[PDB]
Amino acid sequence: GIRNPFTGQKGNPYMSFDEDSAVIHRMATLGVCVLDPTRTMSLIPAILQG
Amino acid sequence: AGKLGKFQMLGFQHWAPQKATNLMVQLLAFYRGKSLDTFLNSFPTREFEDDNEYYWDVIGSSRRNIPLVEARDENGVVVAANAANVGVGTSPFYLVFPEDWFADGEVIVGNLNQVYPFRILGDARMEGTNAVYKVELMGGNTQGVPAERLQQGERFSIEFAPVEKELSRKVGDVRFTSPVSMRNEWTTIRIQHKVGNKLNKKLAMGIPMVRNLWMHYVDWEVELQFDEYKNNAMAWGTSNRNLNGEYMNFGKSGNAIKTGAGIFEQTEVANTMYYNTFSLKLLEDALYELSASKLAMDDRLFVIKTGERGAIQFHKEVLKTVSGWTTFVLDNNSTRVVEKVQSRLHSNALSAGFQFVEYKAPNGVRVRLDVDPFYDDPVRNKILHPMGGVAFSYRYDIWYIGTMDQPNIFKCKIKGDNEYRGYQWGSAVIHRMATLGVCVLDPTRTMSLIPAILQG
Amino acid sequence: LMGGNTQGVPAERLQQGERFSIEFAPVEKELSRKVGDVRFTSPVSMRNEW
Amino acid sequence: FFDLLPYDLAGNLRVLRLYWKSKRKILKVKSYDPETGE
Amino acid sequence: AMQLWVMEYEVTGIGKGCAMCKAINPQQAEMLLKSNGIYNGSSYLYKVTRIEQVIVPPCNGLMAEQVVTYKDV
Amino acid sequence: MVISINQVRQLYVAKALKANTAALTTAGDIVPKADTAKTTLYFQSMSPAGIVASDKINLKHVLYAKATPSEALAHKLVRYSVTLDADVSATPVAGQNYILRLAFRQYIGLSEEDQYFKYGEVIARSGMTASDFYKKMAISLAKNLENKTESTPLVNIYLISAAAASTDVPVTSATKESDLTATDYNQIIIEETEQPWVLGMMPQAFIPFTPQFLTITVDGEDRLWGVATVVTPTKTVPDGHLIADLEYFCMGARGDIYRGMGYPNIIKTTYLVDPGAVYDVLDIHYFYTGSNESVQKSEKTITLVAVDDGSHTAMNALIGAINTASGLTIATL
Amino acid sequence: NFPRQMLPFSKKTKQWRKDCLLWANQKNYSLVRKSVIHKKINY
Ligand SMILES: [Mg+2]
Repeated sequence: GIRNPFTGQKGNPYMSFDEDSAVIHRMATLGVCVLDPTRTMSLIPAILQG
Repeated sequence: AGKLGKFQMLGFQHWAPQKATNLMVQLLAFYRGKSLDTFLNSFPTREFEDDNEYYWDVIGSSRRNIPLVEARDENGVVVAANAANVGVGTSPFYLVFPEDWFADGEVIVGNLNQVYPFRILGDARMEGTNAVYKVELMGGNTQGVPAERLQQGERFSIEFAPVEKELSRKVGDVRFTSPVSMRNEWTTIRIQHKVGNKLNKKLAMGIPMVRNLWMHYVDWEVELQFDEYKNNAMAWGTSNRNLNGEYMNFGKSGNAIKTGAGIFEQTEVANTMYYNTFSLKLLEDALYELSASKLAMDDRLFVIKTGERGAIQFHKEVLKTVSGWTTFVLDNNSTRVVEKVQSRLHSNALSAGFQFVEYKAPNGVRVRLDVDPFYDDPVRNKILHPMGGVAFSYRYDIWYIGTMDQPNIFKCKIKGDNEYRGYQWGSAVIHRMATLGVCVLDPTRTMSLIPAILQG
Repeated sequence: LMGGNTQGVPAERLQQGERFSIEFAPVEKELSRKVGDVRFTSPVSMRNEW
Repeated sequence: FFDLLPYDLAGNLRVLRLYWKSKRKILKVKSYDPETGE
Repeated sequence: AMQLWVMEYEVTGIGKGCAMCKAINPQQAEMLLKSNGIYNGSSYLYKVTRIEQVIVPPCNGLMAEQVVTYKDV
Repeated sequence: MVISINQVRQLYVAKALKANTAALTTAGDIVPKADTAKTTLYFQSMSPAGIVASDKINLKHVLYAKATPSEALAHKLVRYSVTLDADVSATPVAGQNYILRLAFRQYIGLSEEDQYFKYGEVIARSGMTASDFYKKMAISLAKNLENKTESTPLVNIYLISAAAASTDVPVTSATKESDLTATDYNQIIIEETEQPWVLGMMPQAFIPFTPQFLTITVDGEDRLWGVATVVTPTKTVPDGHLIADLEYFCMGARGDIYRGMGYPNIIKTTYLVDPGAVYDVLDIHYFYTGSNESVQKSEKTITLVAVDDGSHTAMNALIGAINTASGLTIATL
Repeated sequence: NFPRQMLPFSKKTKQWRKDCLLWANQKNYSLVRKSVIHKKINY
């Protein structure tokens, strides 16, 4: 709004909203890959129910 | 004492040939806004680290004397107002104090010092929080002490602790004290305006009362009208808390609007006074009793800060007091009410006129008079006085009582900058924000005579 | 009502004709929202001839 | 998509440099030359 | 903002007075005197004794007169 | 509130009296325990974290055991009756300035060298009688005195109607003179008020005052316009605020002396004194004397407090319990 | 309020110099330049 507590700035020529605040947003796109699951073996206790 | 309306200020909602002058004209038949800046810039500024509340030590004084709760006979019964003398023939009796302040063998004295001195015959038998001493008389008193001088509310001081020359045993003790402290809070100001150099909706047109009846600079107006928000929270601020500390006024986000006091709310907790008529009999006694107990004899210069019509109210009040001085006959050789001016019209030509600005009371109490022009405000002050004016110029103030070696009154500010600004486009809103405060250290060092028509 | 007032403003202080003047606009120390406004004036023209 | 000076951007730091003219008190002194009267 | 009204009144214990207002009705002509006159902080002192409209077509006439006397004080 | 000690003083809150040491089950119970030979008296009390005992009072080494009721500690607030001086003038003389100076002596200080003066002002009229002047003097006094925006309230202003003569009418800064309609007022009662109080930090004290008058001219003589006598008091401050400060002191001889100093890292003693109840106090002062050469007295004391309701039932039960256990002769109040 | 520049050399302390940089963080005023929004559209 009128100040950013995160980036330490007092003064906003392009204000977002009228409230004295600041909201930090983060986003990411991520993944994994196992090419051959026959090159990898598991052995699990069956009380974990899979 | 009568007016005549020379203007009328009406809003716009109830409403090229060549020009003579380009710059606008301000008539004398038009009131003007009055900045409190040079009243507020007369005080210094004490800079603070942050927005937290702050405290400071208040170091007081020591010389006590203790009130009496009651007095008792040797058989246990209390004394009355219609009783006879107590302790005849140096017979012992009892004496009840709310604290254990004296010791054994000490001499304590009543309201009549050194006539009826009371010697304490042992340690205080405690009763709840009270202290009961067994006392007898230390002055060769055969008649005793009367019951009038042994009632509730009688003050008792310590004198000494006399012993015998041979085989004396221990008497007396020493006493200790401790100081206190006080606090103060802050206040947060905001403004907005939806807009760029051109006007907006809130318009007031000024119509003069005569016989034959540009483009607006926004960023100078939103800087000035927010400065006047900052001046009014300095001077006309009010505290909205209980004696428990919970705020009473909640804002739009649910958080409580935290607002601290102003100058005229802090300074009017001590030595304030509402008078129905102004007279020097009141002012010279209100100024003496403060200076009889709190000031020396050379340090008694009281400078009245007031308005303009109160200065002629002080002028005509001194003149009535000098009118009652039948012993001294005032001549023009000394006072010079009538002076001689050189004029084209005459060889021996004169001038006439005078004004009292000073009054010097007994024992060195001197009174000055300077006029602060923001007391004559037509906007802020609307109750009118029948002698002409706004009835707030008829208010007297004494700032800076004595010498303190430190500013008693100052304006608070946060280190760095407590000002914020913002512009919100889409609606083109301009935002401003500021936090501030004012601290009066000793409000017993400011005296005020306010009119009684501005109370309640 | 604002200034710690707990017994209420009297009925004699709210009659017809009582003038009202702007002092200031307070908000909180935390998550404030917009208040206040700014006022203006327009001029009127006088007139003369030859 | 979307349907401010941070301290960091892509690993870089934020360097803000302020240059200002402050007011220094100095003395102007009138002295006499010992050799000639100047 | 309809008509003009000349009033004669009496500030209680202090003196006499003359006034003139612009109001729609004499209930509002007494309103502007008690709220904008010089006795604004002591508005119970006003005792209005006669309100009469300024009608024009005479174009020359007295409307108000009130002399305080050395025997009334 | 800090007090002085001959030597150490312990206070035990007797909320309920049981008969044996096993029935101590709720916070505040007490049992005066002794022997069958009456040679040692001690008080087992249920502190809020377990059973505690007091010191062991050898009954041969007692000095006094007295009990003080609640009205004997309750402070009476002093009043001042302001009248017109009868020898000067029984009526207000016209055109004079009547100023009453209230002289406070212990304002914002512990000493009589911190003074404070509040004034009231009435100018008189030609047909102003004595009853109308007392009405006008009280409005102008309370407008200065009991503003809402002061530091602390100082004194209360009351008028007395001659028809009533025992019921006072209150006047404040909010009271207009249309409310006071009685035509026979005879005095102006100025009564001191109960100062603020927080336990431990701000003890209970009062600001005394005497009213003084400025001189007026009635027949060309500068005469004081009134007289002010002190009547017998009618209002009394209850005993609750003295004992909650007394327990806050005396729970640091048993408990902790750092009563909250380094604020999160502290010990909090639970206090069982309610400041909205009046109390009676029992003081047992006694000593200890050693074996052969340690014959010095160590004069300590044990304080007992109990809430009373009119006739003191809980304190006189406590005195009756000690008198049969210890065998003393404590007087029954 | 940019802090006071009318000071002795000794009263221009380390906190006083730090207060100057903190005013630069709260942020241009020039009347012979265009806006940053204008020059970035040109670029
Ligand atoms: Mg003051």
